[PDB]
Amino acid sequence: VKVTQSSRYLVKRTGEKVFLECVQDMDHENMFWYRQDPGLGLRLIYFSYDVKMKEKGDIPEGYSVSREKKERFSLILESASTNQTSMYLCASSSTGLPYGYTFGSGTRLTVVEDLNKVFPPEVAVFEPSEAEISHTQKATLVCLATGFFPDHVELSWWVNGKEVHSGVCTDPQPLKEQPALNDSRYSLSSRLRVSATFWQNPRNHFRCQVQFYGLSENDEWTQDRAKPVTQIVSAEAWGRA
Amino acid sequence: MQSVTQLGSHVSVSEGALVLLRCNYSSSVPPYLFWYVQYPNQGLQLLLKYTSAATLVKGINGFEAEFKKSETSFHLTKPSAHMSDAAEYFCAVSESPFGNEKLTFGTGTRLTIIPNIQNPDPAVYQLRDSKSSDKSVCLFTDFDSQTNVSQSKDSDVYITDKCVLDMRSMDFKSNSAVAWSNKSDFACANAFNNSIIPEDTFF
Repeated sequence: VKVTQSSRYLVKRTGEKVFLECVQDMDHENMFWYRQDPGLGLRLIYFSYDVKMKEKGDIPEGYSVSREKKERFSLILESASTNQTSMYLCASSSTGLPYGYTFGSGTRLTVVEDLNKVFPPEVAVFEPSEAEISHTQKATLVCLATGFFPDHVELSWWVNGKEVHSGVCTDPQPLKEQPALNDSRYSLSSRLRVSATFWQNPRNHFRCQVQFYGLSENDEWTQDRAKPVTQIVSAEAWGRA
Repeated sequence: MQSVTQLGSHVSVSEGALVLLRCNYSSSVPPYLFWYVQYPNQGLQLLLKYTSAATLVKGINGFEAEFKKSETSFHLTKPSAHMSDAAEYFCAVSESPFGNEKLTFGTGTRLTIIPNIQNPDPAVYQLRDSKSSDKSVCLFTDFDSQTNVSQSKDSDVYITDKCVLDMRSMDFKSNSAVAWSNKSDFACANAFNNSIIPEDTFF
């Protein structure tokens, strides 16, 4: 009982023809493609009620659709613009089973009009203020991830190689490093707070983990910098005394 | 023919206060309604489904919703909001009792939950960059939820919005914002300026 989309993010160029896949292991007859945009909820592009079948949803314009096999539903953007910049979401269901919709996990698509603009983040960690340690007997580390485009990052924290949820806050949206340029690079901060006892034990390891998503193996690149592929940039600090 | 509307794209309430998320529908046929939740980093998950079984429908995570045919409505409530309730919520309608056939979704409501900060001591702290190099961030932290944090005025100085972190080791929440630059005149005793409480510790 799962639905999996081929990609989790992609970057693509204005005008390019685009292909997302969606597969399900439940033998479901019904498959649906939506997009989700802020303020507009989920809107149905195309659905399919059997193998070889399709039907237009509410916003079919610009999109195409293929149900070749029962288990799979391809969505094709004819010519990429930044009106198709969005989050895409596949779902399936059965006709007789009473269970409703199972959703995939989505694929984020961003369409840019030039591919030499995509950068990974670099990631610095800033150790607490002693002033804070003194006043509060708590300690806050800050992680910056900077110089990334497009806005595709997943920031995590690890304490002694074990992901931590408690004591974390990451900005829900990023600020623009150059907020005039149409497609400026982005920056995003995050905070990890622990007790000063914890910060002040030299055995403890703290790692800011950042996974970024840019270019696949396939994409052409003959620029001077490292091909800005999907990757994990981390940063590191130890306990102090 | 079916449609759905969610009046209110953004709702902010206090921790422990009443949560109410609206949904209204039109349907030429018998309708079936659903609520979905989308937590910051996860996918869409079912909260509750109205099936013709009964009028008040209970769901997951403390939520409930009454189906009012006379009104045109299926509003989502929870009496006491919890921080963990922050997310986007989506209402949807179908012609199938099970939601097996095509769902029509609304425009969503993002729910933001405001922390009750019990014992505030707002301050501004300077943190050093790592590997013994000196670039500078400022952390404005521990402030009351009344305090908002305006954008910069200087372009090449960066200020994030406030953010809430929840230490459950110690049953302790705290708000913070970050300001940084590389400019020579940047210092943490003047990076924030904007409805910022007079009793801040600055060292």
